[PDB]
Amino acid sequence: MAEQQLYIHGKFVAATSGKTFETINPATGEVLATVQAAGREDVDRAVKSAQQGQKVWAAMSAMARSRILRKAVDILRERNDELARLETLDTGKPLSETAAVDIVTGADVLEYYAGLIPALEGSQIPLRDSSFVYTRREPLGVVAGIGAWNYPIQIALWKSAPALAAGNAMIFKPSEVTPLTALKLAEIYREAGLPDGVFNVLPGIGAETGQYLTEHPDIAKISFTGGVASGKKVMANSAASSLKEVTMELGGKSPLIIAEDANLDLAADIAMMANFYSSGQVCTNGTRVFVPAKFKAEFEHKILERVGRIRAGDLFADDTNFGPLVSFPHRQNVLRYIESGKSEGARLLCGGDVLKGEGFDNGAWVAPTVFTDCTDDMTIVREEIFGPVMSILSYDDEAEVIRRANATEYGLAAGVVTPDLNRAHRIIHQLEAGICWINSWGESPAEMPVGGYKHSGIGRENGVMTLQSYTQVKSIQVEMGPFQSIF
Amino acid sequence: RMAEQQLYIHGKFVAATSGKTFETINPATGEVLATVQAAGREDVDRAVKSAQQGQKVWAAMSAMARSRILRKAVDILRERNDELARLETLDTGKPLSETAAVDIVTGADVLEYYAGLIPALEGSQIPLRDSSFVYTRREPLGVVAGIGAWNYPIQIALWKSAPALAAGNAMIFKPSEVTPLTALKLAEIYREAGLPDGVFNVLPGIGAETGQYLTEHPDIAKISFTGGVASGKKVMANSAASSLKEVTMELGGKSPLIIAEDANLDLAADIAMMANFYSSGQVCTNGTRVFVPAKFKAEFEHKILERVGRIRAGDLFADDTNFGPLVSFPHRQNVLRYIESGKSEGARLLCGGDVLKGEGFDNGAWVAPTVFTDCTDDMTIVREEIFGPVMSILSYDDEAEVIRRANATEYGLAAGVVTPDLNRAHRIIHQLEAGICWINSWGESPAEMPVGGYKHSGIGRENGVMTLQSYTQVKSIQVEMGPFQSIF
Amino acid sequence: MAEQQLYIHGKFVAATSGKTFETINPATGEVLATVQAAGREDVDRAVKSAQQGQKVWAAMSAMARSRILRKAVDILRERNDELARLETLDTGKPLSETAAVDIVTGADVLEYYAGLIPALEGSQIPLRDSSFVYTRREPLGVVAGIGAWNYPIQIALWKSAPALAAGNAMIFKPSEVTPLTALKLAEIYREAGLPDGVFNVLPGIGAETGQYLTEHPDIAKISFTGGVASGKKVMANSAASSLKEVTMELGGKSPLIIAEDANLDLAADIAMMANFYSSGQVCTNGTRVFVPAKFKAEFEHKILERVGRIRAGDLFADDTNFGPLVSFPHRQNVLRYIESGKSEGARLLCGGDVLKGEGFDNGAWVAPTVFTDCTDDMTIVREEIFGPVMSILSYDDEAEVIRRANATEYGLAAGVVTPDLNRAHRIIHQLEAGICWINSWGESPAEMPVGGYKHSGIGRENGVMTLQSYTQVKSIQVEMGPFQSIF
Amino acid sequence: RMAEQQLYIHGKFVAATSGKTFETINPATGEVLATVQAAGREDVDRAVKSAQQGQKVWAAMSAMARSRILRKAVDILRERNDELARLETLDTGKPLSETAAVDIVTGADVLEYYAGLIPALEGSQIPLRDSSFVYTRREPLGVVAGIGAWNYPIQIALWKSAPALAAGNAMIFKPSEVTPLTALKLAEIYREAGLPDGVFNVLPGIGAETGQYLTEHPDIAKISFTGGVASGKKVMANSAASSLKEVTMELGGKSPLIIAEDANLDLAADIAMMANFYSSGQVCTNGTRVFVPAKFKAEFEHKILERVGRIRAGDLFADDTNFGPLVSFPHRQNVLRYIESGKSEGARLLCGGDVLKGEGFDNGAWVAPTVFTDCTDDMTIVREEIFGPVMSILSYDDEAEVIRRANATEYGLAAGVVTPDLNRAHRIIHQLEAGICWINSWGESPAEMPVGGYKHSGIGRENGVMTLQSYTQVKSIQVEMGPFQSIF
Ligand SMILES: Nc1ccn([C@@H]2O[C@H](COP(=O)(O)O)[C@@H](O)[C@H]2O)c(=O)n1
Ligand SMILES: Nc1ccn([C@@H]2O[C@H](COP(=O)(O)O)[C@@H](O)[C@H]2O)c(=O)n1
Ligand SMILES: Nc1ccn([C@@H]2O[C@H](COP(=O)(O)O)[C@@H](O)[C@H]2O)c(=O)n1
Ligand SMILES: Nc1ccn([C@@H]2O[C@H](COP(=O)(O)O)[C@@H](O)[C@H]2O)c(=O)n1
Repeated sequence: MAEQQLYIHGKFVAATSGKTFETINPATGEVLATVQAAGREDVDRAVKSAQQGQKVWAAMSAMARSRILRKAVDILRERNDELARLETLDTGKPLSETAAVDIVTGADVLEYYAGLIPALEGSQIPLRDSSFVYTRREPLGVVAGIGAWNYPIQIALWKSAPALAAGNAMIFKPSEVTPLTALKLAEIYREAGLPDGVFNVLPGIGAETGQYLTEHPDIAKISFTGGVASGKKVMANSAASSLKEVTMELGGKSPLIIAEDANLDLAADIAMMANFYSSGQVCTNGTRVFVPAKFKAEFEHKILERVGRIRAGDLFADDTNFGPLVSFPHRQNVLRYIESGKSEGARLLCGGDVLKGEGFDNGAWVAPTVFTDCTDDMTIVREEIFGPVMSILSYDDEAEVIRRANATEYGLAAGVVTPDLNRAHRIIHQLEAGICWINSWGESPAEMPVGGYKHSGIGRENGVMTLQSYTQVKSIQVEMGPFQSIF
Repeated sequence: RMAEQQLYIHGKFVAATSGKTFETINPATGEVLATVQAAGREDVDRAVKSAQQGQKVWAAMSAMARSRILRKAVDILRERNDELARLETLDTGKPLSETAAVDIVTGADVLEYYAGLIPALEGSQIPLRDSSFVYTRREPLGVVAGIGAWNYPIQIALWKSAPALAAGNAMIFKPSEVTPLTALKLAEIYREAGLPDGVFNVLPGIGAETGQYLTEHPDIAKISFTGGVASGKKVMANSAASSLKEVTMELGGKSPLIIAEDANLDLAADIAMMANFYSSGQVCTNGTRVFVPAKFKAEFEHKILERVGRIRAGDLFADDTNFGPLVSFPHRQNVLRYIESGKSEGARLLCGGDVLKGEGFDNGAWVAPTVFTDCTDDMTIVREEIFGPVMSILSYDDEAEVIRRANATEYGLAAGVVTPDLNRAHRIIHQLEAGICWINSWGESPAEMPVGGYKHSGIGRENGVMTLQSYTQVKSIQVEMGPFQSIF
Repeated sequence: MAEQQLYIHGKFVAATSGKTFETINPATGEVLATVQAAGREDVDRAVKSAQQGQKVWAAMSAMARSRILRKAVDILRERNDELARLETLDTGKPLSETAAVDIVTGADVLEYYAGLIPALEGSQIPLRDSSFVYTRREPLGVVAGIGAWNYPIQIALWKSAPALAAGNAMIFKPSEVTPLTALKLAEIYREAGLPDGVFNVLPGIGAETGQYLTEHPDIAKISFTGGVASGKKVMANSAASSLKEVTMELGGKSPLIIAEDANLDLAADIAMMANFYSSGQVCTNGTRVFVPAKFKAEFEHKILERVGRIRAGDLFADDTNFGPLVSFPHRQNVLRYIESGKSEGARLLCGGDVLKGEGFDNGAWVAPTVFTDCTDDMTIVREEIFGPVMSILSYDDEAEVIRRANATEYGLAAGVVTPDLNRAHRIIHQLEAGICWINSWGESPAEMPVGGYKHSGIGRENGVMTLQSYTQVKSIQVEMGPFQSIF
Repeated sequence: RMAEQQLYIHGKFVAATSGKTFETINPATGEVLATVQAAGREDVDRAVKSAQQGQKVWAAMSAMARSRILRKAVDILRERNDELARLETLDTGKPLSETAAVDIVTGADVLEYYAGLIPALEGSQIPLRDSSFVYTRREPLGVVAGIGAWNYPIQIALWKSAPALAAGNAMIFKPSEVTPLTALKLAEIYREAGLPDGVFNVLPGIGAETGQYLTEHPDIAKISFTGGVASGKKVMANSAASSLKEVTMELGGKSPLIIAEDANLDLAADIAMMANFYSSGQVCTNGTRVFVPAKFKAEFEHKILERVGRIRAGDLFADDTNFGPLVSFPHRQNVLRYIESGKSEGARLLCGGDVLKGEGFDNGAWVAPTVFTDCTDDMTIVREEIFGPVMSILSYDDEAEVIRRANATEYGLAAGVVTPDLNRAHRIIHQLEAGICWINSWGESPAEMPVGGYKHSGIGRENGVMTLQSYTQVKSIQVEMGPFQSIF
């Protein structure tokens, strides 16, 4: 691939920063492409382009906007397999995942918001015969989205779909680890008829390009997906610069509670899907699995059985369902967590090492890893690993497990396995998390708002509420009576 | 003098463990109203633990049980309106003619409004397929903190605490160090109304310490702040860096008042007066850039002079007084520096511009009502919020021009237009970059109407149904009744 | 008491019909009172009064209306016991019910709507830069409620609360069987500050006073509670006369489904409360109880045990929990249904006869009655009895009981008893009823919309939606661009 | 000539078993366009069992699957716009200049609108206490019936079927016996888009038989009817008497157009023209009572006559034709009876009042554009809907008077005001008793905007989000997780 350029105002354009970076294929170590990095002057160009495109976009009818987003949806469906293969090359996720999930659910959200544009309404409030109020849900203007590397094009769609549907232009910065699919999406939008400037894509690094966006005085909102620490830095700079509105989708340490009446085959299946999809690189993963003491030994055997069925290998093979981690530096961090678990006395049930042999020595592979006999003070239990590392924790009673599930600064997701009507709702209602699954894990419908409690996030994505949160309310009073001054 | 004022934690007054105190002054006389204890770091932690325990009791009650308790507080506030207004006048220097008609009346209106909406707070249900559906809960945030400003102390305490409590939260409120007294009275009223202990705690103190300890505390889920634009940026930064708190910010503005070429100039002048000189100019939404057509500027200036001459400064408890001192001598000094900036930058002084002198004024920080004209967009008095009684009059030629100039600011709080024309009123208002827009009026802020700033003037909103919802957090719950399939 | 008069424009006034009727105390057979009947001229006077009052009422602020309704609530709480005693004399329901339910839940709904008045808002819809639409939710004007006799004051509150909260005036006609508490409510409203004419009460008979209301050209909506047959007459006349909006809360034959995993003590408690409260005179009663064949014998035993604890007697006694039927003519109809059950081959498990002895010979008593071995073709199974008659039906599988529960023209309520998460939601989602209870029966929160599918009703009561349904939408387009004529 | 037209049941054309047929006439020539089979009792029974089967398949699909199928129907309607418009012109007599720009365009706009809203159709969740909560489902009604009118045949079929299908129902549509042809084309288009067989069935026939059989059928859950005020009352009665069906009714009106004393009279004249002579006056919302201030009446009359003189009747397929014949010869007879009453009751005829004559008109149901003035509130032409091209001009003196006279009617469908004044426009409109109100325009009916009548002009609404919800029924579900308490 040739020097990948910036995408500004409906065309690829060379960056004026003079800086570049490389994205690596995590399966081979090869350079996928050299990518231009947006400089401070490039960000300002992108903002002025976005201001001009947004005015055209907002002036269109609601249904005209809806039709253009729907054309982008149709193109995404057509190009699913091509885009999935590129995503696999950039992220290391198996094609069996990227071709079935990444673009499908990204497009599902764009399709959803495309249809809701005409339903975006203000309100009207009578005060008295001589005065009333009405409100408008106006675009914020130019907004910025900052993506993460685990679901690059899905995240770009989940941020840009409500932003565009609400009448804004978005400047999107993909993660430096995985910048390629965002640039393809930018071409797809314009091909669908999106006006020039409404979706600009600026590859770059967080310390420079990301910061230039968070500081710009004419960007009205920042939406960020990433780690808890990076989020705090982003939200601070966005505030100190121009008091921007903020959305944050950060990591978690989500609990999966297995009830005493749970079927352990189902619970083990849910625990598997909550830990080893995308090689464990999912913010919502149920990485603390609480199991009753009386069932723990049997559950551990059922986990070992299923871990043995995991099929690592060629990411383009049909039967491969486990990939390398997104990068070699990230594998290093995941390995440090694994060593921490060993040094603190957690019992390694399986995995714990890199994969070796033909087809693995050149990739950032980590074996599916399960620790058991875990306790609430362990580093692997307290901190998000963002790798394929399950922690199993024994518990005795329902009140106890609720307290321990909630005793964390994280708040993203949670789940319970139980056939009992009262227990399922009763437990779920007490858990301090924004995304809660009963007898399942991971499904995130376009209709369902998702985001974190406590340190796991600010605001929400998806659902009707996220379309409204990309508008700002203007209240208008019409006074038809005589105005009275006290002077 | 009043008795020494303590912290209010868990349904009773309690001594601070900081060992620190400050004084609140009567802005009209300079006398010490009271010595006030300042909450330390340990006091904030005690307040948070009290709030956590109270919130659980409050949230477990029925919706209508909560509604009835807030309504009892409303009834008390109506009965004690005049007494609370007199205290507010002593602490702020605002005339009783204002405080007895606006401050508690509109604060209680918002509490009364939210009290009735508690039972209407609902989540959603979304079918996915025959075998699965989603439902959502609007759950309390938990413990939230409000940080008040000094210009409308008890109104702000009510506008923040009413939706927070109605949504099932406990709130720790920190009043401005300038004006702590009515917030402590409000805490007693809530308890008398039946609010569980800990649900509304009040921590007087100074911003550098008590305010910071609240924004840093790991177990406070949301900060709501009212104040200046600069102070706002600092609060929002500390709230994010510490524990990623949800935030609401109601900051200042430089709001434009646009007088159309077809406006009646008596109405326009009355609106401009009320948009600049209420509460002695100490109002975030004031219309401090008055745009008038060139052809009408001379006549408009004359009508402003007539009305400014009628402003009545004097005894703040007298019925005919409608203008008070500024809240402090340091704040007046800043307003005086802006006025001197207007003179040196070439704006024409139409009236006022000086401190008030003589018996009854020497002990207060009074500034005469001030009007500048012949102003231009580059002047400091036109670009920056003064927060004093200083009107800037700007001439303009055409509608496209005035919309551009009205919007060419980092502020975004309020705006208004004066015109009898249907098309012009809606057409102009729709293009203005502000959250609060008034047509042929100024200042009215109904409990139903969400209010807040665009751009640097704010984050989020207050009042209206949406502010009840914004004090909850959404939990989405998927019920999967079909057999779960694992790909491993 | 005296000769009960009409209530028009804030005062008691003599009827101009020249006609009266009597309401009987169902416990003694004695005449409680003679009540004047509103004629066609009385209805026209009530309507003109309502038009005048509604204009005053709607011109008030929203919070002014809220406070007045709240004062009525405070009065109702204070006079709960007094009002309940009057209700017991008129209806025959035990004081243990009327003092705990009738006024309490009537007032709860009024209290609920009082608080929602300020939240009643229209909408605003941008079309293009030069045109927008806004809507107003305007009062209907004058509406009429026609109450039933089983819950006289509760029904008066449930109809009048949303109607008044929406800015309307209501003319209320109580059932001729039970007119007394409705007149008390009219006094309470005026004492609370309700403008004269906003709530007028016209006692009379359905054949005359009710028909005059449904025919009046200046009444905008009729809300009716009663039997299915009477409802069809009312809704037709409302259509033929002036095309009125209509709400109908009619009877049902609601199924109670006991699952194979149900606790039979719980199922029996639910079945008892679903059949014998208010002596079986409740539209929502679960009068078809479906029980699995394998448990039928045990369930019947548990029902008989609980039936033996039912305490009929002095309606003002604390421990009395069962009363006479509302009238002797109604008892005659209930007895005919019981004899049909006997003759069609249903097995009589208990009851089936009037009660005899000192204190019962003078009242319209029917013993708690249970039939079992019932089949879907029996008259007692297909038709609403509106008396204390439980029908127990055996079933074998889940698909069958859903088909049989739904195989009816009625659609009011339904319920299931089961501890299983999937079974509770799965079954309830398939039942064709508007009011569904899981592991409970009867609770009707002010927040919860209630009403019938199929022949059991039109529209809903309670919930936010019922406040909205007492307004009518006006859409207003503001065209700020130049209008183009093609002529 | 066209082939004999059959019923459309379960995804295919099928012969009626009634043994009866009727003819639809081309109103421009008097010729038979087609012979059309009429559905009997048994045909209606068969259509219902088909609809019951199809609805189950349709409702079981996901929301977005339903959305995509309706969007494909939209795409076909856009592609086939001109062909469908030409057929509508043949059946109705409306000029192609109208049908190709409005009828299918706005019909498809509403289908497109509801297609996108399907995934947003949500129930509610209500917490009661920690141990119990309520949630609601918005379930399909099942099989619903739509009964169309003849003035906008395919638009009405789309406005009724779009929310009904989008909400998960099947609809059986009966077109007017006057204009059955475009509804049958719509049924084929729906199937081509993937609509499951049975979800949209079409039963041509006459009101006394096919219409009544539908309103009486026990397994139809809701009836939506558009037509005349009298026919509506009969439909609503039979629907109640049979099985207590939910009802929607869009009936006629006598809508007032109020010209204010400050109105520009050219704008007022253009609005009045569009409010009276579009579709040859056959529009339920037409502004047939034009209220003009006395001081402007003579001049207003002159501007109306000038614009009436520009009306171009002729070949309905010509670009410049903008006026057509009435839909049928019996309908012209009724319009002529109303015109004669206006003359006999003393109203002044300004123009028109007779049929059009000559080559190209003698065989069509033509009535000249007609304007009466000096009208009074007691005249038959002022009190009753004519549904032809007859404008009544009424003088007035003051605003209170015209509001009272505008409202002094049993009709309530639409209304409008012409004024440049902000206060006058909103003030007057807020007092008018009509569901559809236009300020400085007439006739536009956005898919987003609920429309329907006050008083005798209707029950319920069409279009907007509320109409999607009104084609569902609410089920409230209480989950009790606490121990149930029996008093027995
Ligand atoms: N929830 C998470 C956790 C980590 N990450 C990514 O992994 C990197 C390494 O993780 P930490 O910086 O959290 O140690 C982050 O900088 C970020 O790029 C993420 O994108 N989302
Ligand atoms: N919008 C504003 C602006 C200023 N202020 C007050 O004024 C101070 C700023 O100093 P001056 O207003 O004296 O220039 C703030 O720290 C705050 O106490 C406020 O409370 N709200
Ligand atoms: N659901 C029901 C059923 C009957 N009823 C009353 O009972 C009458 C008919 O029932 P009976 O034939 O049992 O007397 C109705 O006209 C009405 O007065 C009622 O008010 N609600
Ligand atoms: N609003 C209206 C008024 C009349 N009509 C049609 O006109 C008929 C009434 O006869 P005339 O209109 O020919 O007088 C109705 O039965 C109906 O076919 C309509 O479809 N909509």
